[PDB]
Amino acid sequence: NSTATLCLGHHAVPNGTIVKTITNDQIEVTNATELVQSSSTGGICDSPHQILDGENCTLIDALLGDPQCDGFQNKKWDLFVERSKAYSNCYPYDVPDYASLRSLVASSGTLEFNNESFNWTGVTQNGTSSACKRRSNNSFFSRLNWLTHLKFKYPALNVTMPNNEKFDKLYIWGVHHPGTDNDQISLYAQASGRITVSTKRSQQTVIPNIGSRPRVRDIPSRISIYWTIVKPGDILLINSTGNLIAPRGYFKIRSGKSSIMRSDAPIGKCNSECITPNGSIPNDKPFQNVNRITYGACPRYVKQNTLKLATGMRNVPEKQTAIAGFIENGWEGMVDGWYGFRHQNSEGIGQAADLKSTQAAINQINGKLNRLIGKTNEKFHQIEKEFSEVEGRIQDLEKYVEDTKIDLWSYNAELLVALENQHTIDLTDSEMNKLFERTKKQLRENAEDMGNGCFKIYHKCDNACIGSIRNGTYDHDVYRDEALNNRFQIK
Amino acid sequence: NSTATLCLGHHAVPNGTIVKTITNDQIEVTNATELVQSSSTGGICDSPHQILDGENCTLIDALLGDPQCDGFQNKKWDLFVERSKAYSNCYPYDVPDYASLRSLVASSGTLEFNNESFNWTGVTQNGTSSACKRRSNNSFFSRLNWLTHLKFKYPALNVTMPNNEKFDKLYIWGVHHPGTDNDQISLYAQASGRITVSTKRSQQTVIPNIGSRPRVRDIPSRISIYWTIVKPGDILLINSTGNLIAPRGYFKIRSGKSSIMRSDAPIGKCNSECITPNGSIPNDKPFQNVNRITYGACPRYVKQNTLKLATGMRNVPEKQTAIAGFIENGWEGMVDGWYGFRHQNSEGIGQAADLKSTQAAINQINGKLNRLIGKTNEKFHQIEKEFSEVEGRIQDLEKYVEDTKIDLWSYNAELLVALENQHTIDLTDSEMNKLFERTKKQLRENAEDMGNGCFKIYHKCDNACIGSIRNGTYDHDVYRDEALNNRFQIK
Amino acid sequence: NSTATLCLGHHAVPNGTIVKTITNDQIEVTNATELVQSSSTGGICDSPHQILDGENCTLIDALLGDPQCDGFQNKKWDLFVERSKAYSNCYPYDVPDYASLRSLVASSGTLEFNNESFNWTGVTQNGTSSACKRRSNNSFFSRLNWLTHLKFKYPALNVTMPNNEKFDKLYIWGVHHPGTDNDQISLYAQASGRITVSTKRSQQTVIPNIGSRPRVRDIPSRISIYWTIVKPGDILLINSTGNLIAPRGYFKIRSGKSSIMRSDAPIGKCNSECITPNGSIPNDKPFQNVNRITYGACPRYVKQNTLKLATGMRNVPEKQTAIAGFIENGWEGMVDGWYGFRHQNSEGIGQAADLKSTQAAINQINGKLNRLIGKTNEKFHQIEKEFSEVEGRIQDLEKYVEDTKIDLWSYNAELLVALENQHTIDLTDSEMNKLFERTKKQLRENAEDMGNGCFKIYHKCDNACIGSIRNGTYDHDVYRDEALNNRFQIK
Ligand SMILES: *[C@@H]1O[C@H](CO)[C@@H](O[C@@H]2O[C@H](CO)[C@@H](O[C@H]3O[C@H](CO)[C@@H](O)[C@H](O)[C@@H]3O)[C@H](O)[C@H]2NC(C)=O)[C@H](O)[C@H]1NC(C)=O
Ligand SMILES: *[C@@H]1O[C@H](CO)[C@@H](O[C@@H]2O[C@H](CO)[C@@H](O[C@H]3O[C@H](CO)[C@@H](O)[C@H](O)[C@@H]3O)[C@H](O)[C@H]2NC(C)=O)[C@H](O)[C@H]1NC(C)=O
Ligand SMILES: *[C@@H]1O[C@H](CO)[C@@H](O[C@@H]2O[C@H](CO)[C@@H](O[C@H]3O[C@H](CO)[C@@H](O)[C@H](O)[C@@H]3O)[C@H](O)[C@H]2NC(C)=O)[C@H](O)[C@H]1NC(C)=O
Ligand SMILES: *[C@@H]1O[C@H](CO)[C@@H](O[C@@H]2O[C@H](CO)[C@@H](O[C@H]3O[C@H](CO)[C@@H](O)[C@H](O)[C@@H]3O)[C@H](O)[C@H]2NC(C)=O)[C@H](O)[C@H]1NC(C)=O
Ligand SMILES: *[C@@H]1O[C@H](CO)[C@@H](O[C@@H]2O[C@H](CO)[C@@H](O[C@H]3O[C@H](CO)[C@@H](O)[C@H](O)[C@@H]3O)[C@H](O)[C@H]2NC(C)=O)[C@H](O)[C@H]1NC(C)=O
Ligand SMILES: *[C@@H]1O[C@H](CO)[C@@H](O[C@@H]2O[C@H](CO)[C@@H](O[C@H]3O[C@H](CO)[C@@H](O)[C@H](O)[C@@H]3O)[C@H](O)[C@H]2NC(C)=O)[C@H](O)[C@H]1NC(C)=O
Ligand SMILES: *[C@@H]1O[C@H](CO)[C@@H](O[C@@H]2O[C@H](CO)[C@@H](O)[C@H](O)[C@H]2NC(C)=O)[C@H](O)[C@H]1NC(C)=O
Ligand SMILES: *[C@@H]1O[C@H](CO)[C@@H](O[C@@H]2O[C@H](CO)[C@@H](O)[C@H](O)[C@H]2NC(C)=O)[C@H](O)[C@H]1NC(C)=O
Ligand SMILES: *[C@@H]1O[C@H](CO)[C@@H](O[C@@H]2O[C@H](CO)[C@@H](O)[C@H](O)[C@H]2NC(C)=O)[C@H](O)[C@H]1NC(C)=O
Ligand SMILES: *[C@@H]1O[C@H](CO)[C@@H](O)[C@H](O)[C@H]1NC(C)=O
Ligand SMILES: *[C@@H]1O[C@H](CO)[C@@H](O)[C@H](O)[C@H]1NC(C)=O
Ligand SMILES: *[C@@H]1O[C@H](CO)[C@@H](O)[C@H](O)[C@H]1NC(C)=O
Ligand SMILES: *[C@@H]1O[C@H](CO)[C@@H](O)[C@H](O)[C@H]1NC(C)=O
Ligand SMILES: *[C@@H]1O[C@H](CO)[C@@H](O)[C@H](O)[C@H]1NC(C)=O
Ligand SMILES: *[C@@H]1O[C@H](CO)[C@@H](O)[C@H](O)[C@H]1NC(C)=O
Ligand SMILES: *[C@@H]1O[C@H](CO)[C@@H](O)[C@H](O)[C@H]1NC(C)=O
Ligand SMILES: *[C@@H]1O[C@H](CO)[C@@H](O)[C@H](O)[C@H]1NC(C)=O
Ligand SMILES: *[C@@H]1O[C@H](CO)[C@@H](O)[C@H](O)[C@H]1NC(C)=O
Ligand SMILES: *[C@H]1O[C@H](CO)[C@@H](O)[C@H](O)[C@H]1NC(C)=O
Ligand SMILES: *[C@H]1O[C@H](CO)[C@@H](O)[C@H](O)[C@H]1NC(C)=O
Ligand SMILES: *[C@H]1O[C@H](CO)[C@@H](O)[C@H](O)[C@H]1NC(C)=O
Repeated sequence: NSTATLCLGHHAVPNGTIVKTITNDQIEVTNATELVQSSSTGGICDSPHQILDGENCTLIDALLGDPQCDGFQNKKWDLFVERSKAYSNCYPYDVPDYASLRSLVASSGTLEFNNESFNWTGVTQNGTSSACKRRSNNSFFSRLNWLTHLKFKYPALNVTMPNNEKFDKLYIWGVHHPGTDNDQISLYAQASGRITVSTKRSQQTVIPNIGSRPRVRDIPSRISIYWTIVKPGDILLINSTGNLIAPRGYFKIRSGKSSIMRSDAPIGKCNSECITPNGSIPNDKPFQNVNRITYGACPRYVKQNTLKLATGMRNVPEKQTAIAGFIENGWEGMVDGWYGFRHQNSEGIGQAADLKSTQAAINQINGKLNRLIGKTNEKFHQIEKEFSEVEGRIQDLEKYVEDTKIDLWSYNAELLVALENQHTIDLTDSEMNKLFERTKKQLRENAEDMGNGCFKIYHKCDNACIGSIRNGTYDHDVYRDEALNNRFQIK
Repeated sequence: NSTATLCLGHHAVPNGTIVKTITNDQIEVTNATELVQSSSTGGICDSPHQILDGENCTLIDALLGDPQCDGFQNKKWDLFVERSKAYSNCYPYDVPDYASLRSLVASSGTLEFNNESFNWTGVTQNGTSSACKRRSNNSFFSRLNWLTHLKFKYPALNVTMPNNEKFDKLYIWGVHHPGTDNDQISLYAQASGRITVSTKRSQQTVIPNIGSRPRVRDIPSRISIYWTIVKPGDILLINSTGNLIAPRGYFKIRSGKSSIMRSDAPIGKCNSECITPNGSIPNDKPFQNVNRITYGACPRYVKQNTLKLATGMRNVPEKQTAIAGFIENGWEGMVDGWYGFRHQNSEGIGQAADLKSTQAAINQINGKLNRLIGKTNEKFHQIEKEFSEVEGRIQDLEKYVEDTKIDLWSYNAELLVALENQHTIDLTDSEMNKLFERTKKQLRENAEDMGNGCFKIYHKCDNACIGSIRNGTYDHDVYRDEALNNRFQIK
Repeated sequence: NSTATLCLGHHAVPNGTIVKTITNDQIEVTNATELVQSSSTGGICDSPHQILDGENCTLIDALLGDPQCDGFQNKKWDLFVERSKAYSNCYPYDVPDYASLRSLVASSGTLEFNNESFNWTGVTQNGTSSACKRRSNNSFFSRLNWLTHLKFKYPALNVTMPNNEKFDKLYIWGVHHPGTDNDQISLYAQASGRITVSTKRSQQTVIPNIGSRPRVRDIPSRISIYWTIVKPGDILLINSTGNLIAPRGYFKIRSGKSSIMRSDAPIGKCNSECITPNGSIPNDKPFQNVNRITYGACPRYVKQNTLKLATGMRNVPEKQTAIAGFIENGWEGMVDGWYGFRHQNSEGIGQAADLKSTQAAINQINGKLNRLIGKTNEKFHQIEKEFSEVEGRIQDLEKYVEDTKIDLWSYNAELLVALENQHTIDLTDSEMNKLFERTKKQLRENAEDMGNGCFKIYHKCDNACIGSIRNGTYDHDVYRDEALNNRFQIK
């Protein structure tokens, strides 16, 4: 009756979600999204990375050429997957610095092997063992050559192999440690002596040590495995009087992005960029709590099992019953916008969404989602993060480096989400305040602020008039005479 | 006279404290609290962690069973404390990879030892030395067995010990390096030869080397110490023709949270969660500058010696002498609240605190104190961070890892406190501004803003009227006629 | 005509720069500065750090005393620079743990050597080789002493050297591995046997191994290099029957801030605190993308090639043509301040800068520049970050530590600049808003807000009157009668 009411407000939802900001440990917002990936399918997807499932073979078994690993010859991988069931089924061996040879072959990503014609004049080649059956016959590691006496002579070997290629050569070789003095004479025709394998830049001398070790697959002897990398222009020289498990050639050694992972997860026909030992995981989220061991474009590992990013404003219940604006009060009935107007005039009570303010909030929230979602970075060969044996110093360092990293990332994640959520609350509160201020400024002296997010408009203000305010075309001068008379009247 | 004044304000204190924010390198606030712990009592509290004071013994001396360490037999610890006065008082020895054996025993946290009956048929057991006195008699390491010839024979040993337990066994053994060829024959009846200690998964061969070393406690000979871990289902095999310092059994090897620390701090009868080499430190603060070496629930080490967290608003002097509000002006006389009202009316000049605004600020400050104070996390065995010898590569890495970590934490601490302090200044400024806005809205057209944080109320406004404003029950309509007449009058 | 207009505004520039904030991926500001150093001069400045250019010598070659390195005797450095052209020109050698000896000498920063008189009674000293020419004559490493038989006898050596100094001694020594059994007898008069070098705290036994290696500078033999540090109160004991390459004395070993760097950059006569392999770089900026390898007071390495810090407000085009204020509108014509006033009155249209607001913004921006610019911290000897050989485990860890560090710093840099830029936008927006509010408060009921950052002043307001508003001396009471009549009139 001679006046109207115009309220500014924002939506509210019946099912809000709790997030953390800098101001509040817990504040309910209209919507949020999870930033920590905590589930895996449980399978390793065979795309888009080239997976090599080791099955019963370790990488080192496949390198040496254990008969059950013959199918692996010359294969390449992005990721070699080693299974806990894996077992050796040839001559018992050890590798001093096993972890390093495993790592360097894993990182190279290839088992490509080129045979070479070493001059083994004066000895017997191709020694075999019942401990290493191939197609039901006594055999040996495919890539190694067990040399033994010929006619009870084993003349001193002094054998050369130049690298005349433009790439490096990786040589794998070994030293046989016989169980008894009888086996030594029976195999090499003389007492044990050192083996020296050298290049222009390196030398390795190894002493065969006769003696029974506990039997493994009925064998009390051992082979110790060594490696030598030979550069272009360098030469491999092998010097021995027995006990030599000779190379048959060299492996290519490449550089690139290959690695190795211990997992029992099945390999599936599917496509996922991020692999963990638990299986492939989606990489849309910036963080994950599935496993510290990862390969590919992966979220970063954090300790938190959930971090919720606000994707809407503060959620505020509608106060119980005269229309009312945003002051301590959301509008559950506003479903076509985030901010808007309610009015009361001669023609009834109405509501309209404000598109500009709503879109400004939505655009900014989508902006931060764009920075955080689907933006993971790739990592490849790293360090080991689980250990089956006690080792002391080096392992203490590996563990401390990883613990240190995870705590720093977990801190960055916690702070980032608290800061972003505070900013979301601030920017959404700000759109509400700006809408209110813009309206106040249009109305000039024709309205008063009622203190509840509403204006009392001191003139008849029909539907078109209200629309003019909402649309930014209200001309205050048209109504000012009427309004000033109504406002400043002695009652 | 026909009008009143109502001012909004906030407290101020005579003794404020300087903090850093994002906006200001130095800003005075009413109160602050220290976040960096920089003092220790100087003693290690014997509760709640199980402390083992090594006194004159290193952990390795206590392991081997140096006579002065007999009291340590079978003890466990959370933290083994090694003293700089510690010294060896038995046969001179070295441990290749001493640091790793020390670390693995420290982390295991137990000296539990189980004797076993090795079959040493054909040799003399229990060799003793004047360099290792026990109760004034020639003796030897309690856990080791010095075998020597019997009737001038030392038959080849080939001795086995199966692990039929469900847990791992740690074996400690040694190789004696005699000073002279005479001692070799006198002890073992024959020239030196290798010792091989093996399992199904490992082998270690060690060569005794005869020769004088510089005398230590009058002994030119040495013992070199080795270790072997034997898994359930595996077997220890010892193969020797002399120079064997044999094990008498095995140590349990456990996993858990135990460690070792070098400190000369006395042990006290007190209770503290965080231990450093300088002594236990309180763990209420999130950061500390006492020592990078810590054990237990400890603040994080940072380089800063002080970081002050604001726990009150900006501290603003009261301007010198008509009442005045918060614009460039604090109220030292307001002692029962942080924010409030001063008024001038017919009945005098009065002050009242506003509880709501005051409590809102206090609650939020207490919130952040709750996140930061008494919330430290536990760490246990880590890496070494001080070194008595020059070593090169591995030590360079250990040092770089720790330096890297400390610089990253020191940065996080600096940023966190600057951000929190900025937020405290913002939230306390905001409570003042909201109080002023709420008041302005109640007053409607009955008052004007004087620009100094005060309103000129254009009607008679007695004590009850002022109280109604403060209490949120002022009805502007009652006074509007009077106020509009006073405001809009030709003077 | 009976009224005036007063607009508040801020400057704008024709050539703004894009930065990133928390709110906007891209926002144009009036000015910015680069925080990532991405160029080097290409030369290493010889000041203020003491540089030692290795030229054709590695540090280890200079240590041993290869003839071409004689000029390096006893020199010290802060930074030893090793060139890729460097080559050895003496007897072929290897150093087991080369990387550690290189590191410990590099970090010590001195080649100071003190000769000592070892008692080599019974052997020939000063062996020479055609592979190691000095001044066209057969020679040998300057710091080593090749002992050979005397009259076809080489009596067992058992030689002592006490450390009676107050500092540690570094001894470098070697073992000769002859190409053939003939050379062994010709040099040492008997078959090879072990060398033992010991102290009270350490022992090292090395076995000479006869055999041809591939010829290097026509030599099939090798020398293997070892080192021993002897403490005050300890004694060096050398025990040998041949193959000993003896020390002539000891190196001082110091602690301090020295290091070593691989670079081919020329050394220049200039002064720069920060050295990288690409050359010295300026250290004004907090970050750099030139090289992860640094020495001295250096910006921190990050992955980003640019991070722009805002040093001015948001840059907003001037809207096209009645004066207008800051609402969606900058003033390109304001060149003597950042914020100001434009007015329209009886005497024309004028502009004046507001010094206070302008200086408040400038001071705060200079504050953050002061924290970020010219504030780098020094680092010295670190870890290696590039590798010429494949090694496996230890190298994997070194690489992972550095990758981890760089990713954490790159994250901190990205967040810091986004936060600072958001704060700059906020503080500059705030100065504009405060200026507007201060003005509004002075005007009281004499003006209305037109919604475009301008006031309509409802009285005649001449140049002095406008000046009084700008200067903060406007007395609203003088004009209130006139203004209220103009505002509240029936039109
Ligand atoms: C609460 O917040 C969420 C993030 O803003 C939001 O999830 C987003 O929803 C959209 C639409 O469903 C998804 O986008 C999809 O839309 C196109 C349409 O053309 C599809 O073709 C695409 O496949 C695309 O996936 C987003 O993926 C999704 N974003 C995230 C991070 O989950 C929810 O909708 C919001 N919930 C409520 C109740 O409002
Ligand atoms: C040193 O001690 C070792 C452990 O006692 C011993 O190894 C054991 O040797 C026996 C006999 O060869 C093996 O027993 C085998 O006996 C028959 C022989 O026909 C076989 O058919 C069976 O397979 C049966 O296993 C043990 O297996 C073996 N024990 C271990 C742990 O390896 C060495 O022989 C001894 N060495 C010397 C040089 O005497
Ligand atoms: C300045 O800021 C400090 C942090 O807000 C504040 O210190 C806090 O003071 C309280 C009360 O003295 C301490 O809490 C104690 O109160 C209960 C009462 O039931 C005692 O029973 C407990 O023992 C408890 O310790 C807090 O410990 C203390 N907090 C911190 C972090 O120090 C100061 O009081 C403030 N100073 C001024 C002048 O206002
Ligand atoms: C190789 O050289 C070593 C150093 O010269 C030498 O060690 C020294 O041996 C002497 C004589 O045994 C010790 O001197 C001791 O002399 C009397 C003997 O009755 C003792 O009562 C005293 O305690 C006195 O110390 C030295 O202590 C000892 N020096 C060191 C540094 O250990 C070796 O004996 C030599 N080795 C051979 C095989 O000849
Ligand atoms: C845009 O932002 C830049 C940072 O605010 C600013 O650069 C700064 O400019 C000053 C003045 O040219 C330089 O300071 C120099 O001034 C004294 C005068 O006594 C000289 O004697 C000194 O040598 C000193 O270098 C600053 O060095 C410089 N700061 C930085 C970080 O670059 C630009 O001027 C600004 N550009 C525009 C167009 O406004
Ligand atoms: C073991 O095999 C080695 C490689 O075949 C061999 O080394 C080679 O020795 C020959 C002959 O001494 C060297 O050839 C040199 O021949 C004349 C001799 O007058 C010299 O003037 C030339 O400089 C020419 O180089 C090879 O250089 C050398 N090859 C390598 C790679 O070092 C060893 O001699 C053999 N060892 C034994 C004990 O027989
Ligand atoms: C390396 O090869 C050389 C031969 O090229 C070996 O030297 C011969 O060894 C035999 C058997 O011990 C001796 O009878 C000959 O007199 C040696 N020949 C020469 C020319 O010296 C040498 O033993 C091999 N080395 C090793 C460690 O196996
Ligand atoms: C390991 O033990 C075996 C015996 O079980 C040793 O072999 C005997 O050694 C003696 C003395 O050298 C010889 O006379 C015998 O002929 C060997 N017996 C057999 C069955 O071969 C062997 O020496 C021990 N090994 C070590 C390194 O000590
Ligand atoms: C270390 O020095 C001692 C002498 O001080 C050497 O022992 C002598 O060695 C010779 C030659 O082998 C023997 O004939 C003598 O009988 C030994 N003398 C004594 C007193 O035992 C010993 O060989 C040297 N050790 C090494 C590894 O070179
Ligand atoms: C692996 O070994 C198991 C156990 O011997 C065997 O049954 C299985 O068939 C093997 N798998 C492959 C792929 O060879
Ligand atoms: C993944 O495997 C690790 C290692 O066994 C386990 O700790 C973790 O709970 C697993 N996570 C999920 C989501 O399966
Ligand atoms: C736009 O403005 C006009 C008045 O100029 C108003 O009547 C109309 O309803 C407005 N349209 C909308 C969609 O708000
Ligand atoms: C430790 O050794 C010192 C020096 O011999 C001795 O006086 C002290 O009593 C010893 N302390 C213990 C606890 O055995
Ligand atoms: C603690 O001990 C360390 C190491 O000696 C020393 O640097 C530091 O000053 C000590 N700190 C305190 C508070 O005693
Ligand atoms: C509460 O409001 C009444 C007026 O309705 C006022 O007079 C009274 O003083 C107020 N009480 C307080 C404690 O401010
Ligand atoms: C380094 O070696 C090269 C190649 O022999 C030589 O020409 C040059 O003069 C040498 N430089 C110095 C400084 O000795
Ligand atoms: C510096 O050298 C490194 C290593 O070769 C190279 O990657 C980088 O591009 C160089 N940077 C500059 C600015 O020259
Ligand atoms: C200062 O204030 C006076 C009026 O009191 C005004 O007329 C004068 O122009 C002002 N000066 C400036 C520099 O603004
Ligand atoms: C092993 O070498 C022999 C030469 O003795 C060669 O002819 C043969 O092809 C090889 N044997 C096998 C089974 O590959
Ligand atoms: C050492 O072993 C003997 C067997 O020779 C045993 O009887 C005795 O208990 C042991 N000696 C000591 C002092 O413990
Ligand atoms: C090497 O030692 C001899 C003693 O045999 C000494 O006189 C001479 O100075 C030394 N020779 C050289 C070339 O320095």
